Amino acid sequence: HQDPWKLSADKPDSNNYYGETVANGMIGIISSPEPLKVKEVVLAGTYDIYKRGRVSSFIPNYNLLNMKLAFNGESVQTYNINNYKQELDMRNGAFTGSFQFKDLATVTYSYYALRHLPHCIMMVVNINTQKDTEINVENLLETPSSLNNQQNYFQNITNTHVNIPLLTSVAFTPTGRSKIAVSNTFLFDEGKKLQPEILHRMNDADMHAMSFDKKIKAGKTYSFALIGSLISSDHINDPYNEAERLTIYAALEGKSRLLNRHMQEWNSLWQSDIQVEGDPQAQQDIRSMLYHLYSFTRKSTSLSPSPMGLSGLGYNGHVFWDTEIWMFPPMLLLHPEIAKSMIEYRYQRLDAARKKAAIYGYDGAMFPWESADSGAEETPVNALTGAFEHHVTGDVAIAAWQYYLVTGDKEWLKEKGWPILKATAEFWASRVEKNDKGEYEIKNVVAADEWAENIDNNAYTNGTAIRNLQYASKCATVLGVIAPKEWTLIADKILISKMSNGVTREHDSYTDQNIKQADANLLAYPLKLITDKEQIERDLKYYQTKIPQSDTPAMTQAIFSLLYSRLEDSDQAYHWFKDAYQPNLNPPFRVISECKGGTNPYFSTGAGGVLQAVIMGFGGLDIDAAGGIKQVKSVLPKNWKKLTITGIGIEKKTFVLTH
Amino acid sequence: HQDPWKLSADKPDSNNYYGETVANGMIGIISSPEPLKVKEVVLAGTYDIYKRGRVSSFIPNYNLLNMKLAFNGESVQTYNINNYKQELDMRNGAFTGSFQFKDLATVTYSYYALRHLPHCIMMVVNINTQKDTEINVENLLETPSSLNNQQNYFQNITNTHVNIPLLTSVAFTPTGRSKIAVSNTFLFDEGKKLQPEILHRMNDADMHAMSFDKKIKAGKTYSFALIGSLISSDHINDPYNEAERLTIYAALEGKSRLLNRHMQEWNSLWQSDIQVEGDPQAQQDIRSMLYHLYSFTRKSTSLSPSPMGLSGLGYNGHVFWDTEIWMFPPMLLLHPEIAKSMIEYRYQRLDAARKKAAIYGYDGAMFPWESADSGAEETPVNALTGAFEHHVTGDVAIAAWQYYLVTGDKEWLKEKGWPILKATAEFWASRVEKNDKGEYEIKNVVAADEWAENIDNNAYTNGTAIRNLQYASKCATVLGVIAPKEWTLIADKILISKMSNGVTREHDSYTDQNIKQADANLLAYPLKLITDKEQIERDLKYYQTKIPQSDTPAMTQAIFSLLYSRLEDSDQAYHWFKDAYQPNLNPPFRVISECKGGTNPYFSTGAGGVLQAVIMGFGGLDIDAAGGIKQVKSVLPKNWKKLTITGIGIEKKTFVLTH
Repeated sequence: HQDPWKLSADKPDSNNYYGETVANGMIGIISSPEPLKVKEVVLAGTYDIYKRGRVSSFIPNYNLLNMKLAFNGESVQTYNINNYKQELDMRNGAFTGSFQFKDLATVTYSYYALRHLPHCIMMVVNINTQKDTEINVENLLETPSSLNNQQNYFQNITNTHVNIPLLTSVAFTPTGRSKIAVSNTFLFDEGKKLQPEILHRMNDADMHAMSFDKKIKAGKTYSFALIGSLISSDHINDPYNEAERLTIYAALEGKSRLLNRHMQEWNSLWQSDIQVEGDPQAQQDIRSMLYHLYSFTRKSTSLSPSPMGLSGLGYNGHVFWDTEIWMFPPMLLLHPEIAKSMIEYRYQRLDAARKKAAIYGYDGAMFPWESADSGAEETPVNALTGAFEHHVTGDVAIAAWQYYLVTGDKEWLKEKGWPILKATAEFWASRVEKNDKGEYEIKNVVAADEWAENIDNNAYTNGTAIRNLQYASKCATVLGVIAPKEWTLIADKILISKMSNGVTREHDSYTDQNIKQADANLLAYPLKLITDKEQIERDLKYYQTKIPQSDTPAMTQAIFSLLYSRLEDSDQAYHWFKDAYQPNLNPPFRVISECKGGTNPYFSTGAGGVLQAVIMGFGGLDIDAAGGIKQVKSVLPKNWKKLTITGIGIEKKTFVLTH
Repeated sequence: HQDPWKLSADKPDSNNYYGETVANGMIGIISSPEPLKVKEVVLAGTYDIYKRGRVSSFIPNYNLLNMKLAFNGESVQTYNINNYKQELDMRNGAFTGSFQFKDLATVTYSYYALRHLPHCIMMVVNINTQKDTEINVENLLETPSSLNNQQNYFQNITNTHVNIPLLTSVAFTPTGRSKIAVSNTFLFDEGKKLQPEILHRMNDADMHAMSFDKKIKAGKTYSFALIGSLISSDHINDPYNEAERLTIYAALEGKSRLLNRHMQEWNSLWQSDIQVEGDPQAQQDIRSMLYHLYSFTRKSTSLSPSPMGLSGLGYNGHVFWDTEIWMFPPMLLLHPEIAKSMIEYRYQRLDAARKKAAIYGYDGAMFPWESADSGAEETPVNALTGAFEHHVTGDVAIAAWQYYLVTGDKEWLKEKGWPILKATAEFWASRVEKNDKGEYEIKNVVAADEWAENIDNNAYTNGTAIRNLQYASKCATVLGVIAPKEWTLIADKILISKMSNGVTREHDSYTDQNIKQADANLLAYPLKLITDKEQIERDLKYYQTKIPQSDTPAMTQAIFSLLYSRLEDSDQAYHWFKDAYQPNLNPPFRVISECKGGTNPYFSTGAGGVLQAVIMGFGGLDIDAAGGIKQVKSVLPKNWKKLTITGIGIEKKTFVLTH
């Protein structure tokens, strides 16, 4: 079960099963323990009011791959199959199930979120017979109860060469905000004259189905494919016609052409990779982390991942600083074009951040704690983070400047980076208060440690305000524009204090409290405002004791690891690397939950952090304040013989580390 | 667990649990294995397009009793309770849960579908603490995904004496057909000044809640009640205001007065009872059958039960001949006012039956195979029963005549029985075809044996046509109106055919096919067209093995039992009695599924059939063709020492049978 490219489960246990995701950055499909079913389908970019938090949310969508298979009229179930196995191939995001049905046939099915076609899915089914049998195949389009006002259609698209039967549904999100269309077809090898007749049934208010029978002689393989397109009014003006057009297109491209295009794009993604020798479990876990970030993002878009990517409705699908600080850095080093999409999401929401600033009495752009379609604040009103956790504005500024450092794209800096950096600097210039000693305070925030609410001079917050002001000033210099001199003046005098034990104080009310996650430690990495190794160690040793086992998210231990890696202490670095995710795992695919012993995977924020512990920590790779990637002192775990990191920076550099 | 009045379950197992129902004929509440939760709530008479069959359905409603209990901020869970038990008290339809929270406190909760207030529910909670403690109590109103366009309200109704806090939701069924309102309040003993402050939270799109804290002192019991009213636009023009009005009303009646009224109505129902000496399991099973029929019906209404009563969405809540032939006869003998409500359902739908007859090219009234709000046909179009299973019209006529035979109410016969009998007889007079030999045929039906589709001269159907025509003619005589003489001429010549072995032929294409359920055997009972004991026996011998073990509903073996009791064969009668329901049971409360090994309780139709086997079979009770209840020869099971049946007929007679 420790293949470096495949996650495997034998006889799925529905009582203890956390499904795995295949995704192309637009559609996520989460596995069911039941054969030929999917648990959940999520479409990126589609939000409406729905359940949790009374704010916009991802919407459970059509389980468009749901299939029923019968042999000689006998329905295939978990209870009458044997040797049932599930496997995720991380090389191409293929989810495959395989089983034996009695004395009749072996069934293999593989499904894909097609990497090149953001709105298209494909499942390929192979039936290998040991006896003469007849299969009945049904594909069901059940309207989930999240949607309303559904319509169920079926038609034949024909010419002299083809009969493409389309099973289509159209429905609406709860408030009618978004119209969803789904269109499915079956692909056969045998041709129009010999292919099975497709029947259509509409027996339920919320379900219709297309079906066929096929006689298969003993000793033969019969193959068919299901193609489906899933799109909304958030993506295209006319989703109904566009879904049918896309499925017709995909059918006439065919299975072979679609899988070739899919493989080419996944091959490109894996040109940036992490190879560990001497630790097969680490090798597989790190692949799973890269796989999830690659699956949950998409180059050449304005999409940004939620903390759970496309693994479900975690945090309503909203975008947090979890992108800028946690998932963005590893993607910027491995595939800058993914980082570009993540910052594009924020650039296209600059107007909404300017609006939020105005409503709360500030200047410039105030990015929301939680973001969705418009870029307006989406934090549930019962959570104080929405009105009061303000470091997110600096987090967006930091990512924008890092994007420029790593790419050196000055045209991007002029058109997108500077608009972000200038407006966010203007926010911080209006957000600080000067005190009687000429220092600048930031008062009444929620800290990065979110347990500390409506407090003053949060360390991490003050750090991001400093970097935002400094990077806006450096940006102005790169573009030959005059920055307000107040930005540098404010940045130099923003308060960061030590307690009487020589430890950086989290906020003005802090002494010895338990903390939710890393805050003061983030001034060392990623902000690098603290470079003194003795102050890093003091802050490490103190705060690493303050994180409780329970209800603490995976936004902490990965940083402890990276910093101990920077201080060249293997045992500590490796201890914190494991603690960062191993206690958060769910069976049978080792998906990551938000918290230790949690049951809400997949927390791609957590994977982002650990990838930084590996690349910036063990690999010693670092964004150089002067541009591009450099390498500082690092160590490897005792048990790792070699760490290889490929496709780094715009030079696509390979880094090899050994003891 | 064989108390003759109580069904009990220790430590509910959620992996193998079928909830029990409390109901008042208007609201049904189905139990959850989880403490202080309910699984499903169903409101009678509310139908809309929803899921199965693309036709009207009962709708899952607000789980209005859902509660969260915490001790000093620690929420009650599986892992922190012990001695957790559930009990259904069949004497008063009280569902009780009880558990110990750690070693700190004992909690009991009993809930009720108030028997006198059709739209009102109450849960009473008692907490006894061994140490000083603080409880937090939350009542949640979660809008189920079956409903839409919800609104979540909270207000205080006050005067100098009271503060009644109302938690209200209003929402719509899927097509907007019906507006639902629910309104809940807490009742306290301690009075306005000392009662806990009620907080309201609206944190989700589909859920709001009211909550309080209360300090309880060591060795003290703290009691509180939750009252809820649930009503729709199908029941009242303004359900929003009526729900709040009802809850205010119930709050100012108070727990005592409400439970006293509830008890009085339940005591009256149990004045008709069946007592078995020598077989505690039979005694409990038979009490459960009476309990479910009493819970799923209501005197002084026009309500009729679905095959699953108010236990859930079984058969979309539709009314079938399952009422007239299966649930109606035992209720007519025990509580004629329940039978009166069942036939009133049909009387008020006679217009809709005249419309169906006209649409299908017939005279008079053609009752639908499946009925709901309007009385129009509601059968899913994919089931040929809707268009072709015509015996339901005769079944309605038979119940209407039986109502008059048992009550002797000639004013009812004039106003309601005759309109039904005349219109249904006009239907059959138009439905038959005279052949060459002067016989009358009924061609192209679905049989009572529903596996036989589009066949001619079905035994049961033809028998119901004969009885309908005879009973309509008899009714005309009683009331002094002139009946068409064609009705008797047709009745005497409708074909009922024998095979070469002298066995009644199920239909013109019938030889030895397996059959879904009793059909030819129904000519012996209930129709009594076959009275010759040798004919009854040869029909039993031929058909009794024609019903497969699998996928055959509980509409057969109870009739076999009854006929063997009439033949004075105790071993066969008791064999078929047990076979009728014991192989259909679900744990932990021995609820009844439709089929053997089935998982869709509670099939009230099956209970109605078995009650006929007990009352008409073992008790020998019979509707005399001349009027009233008579007693014919019967046998008891070997192991039954005494059978006592109380409250029979309008004279409320007690029958005692011994060996």
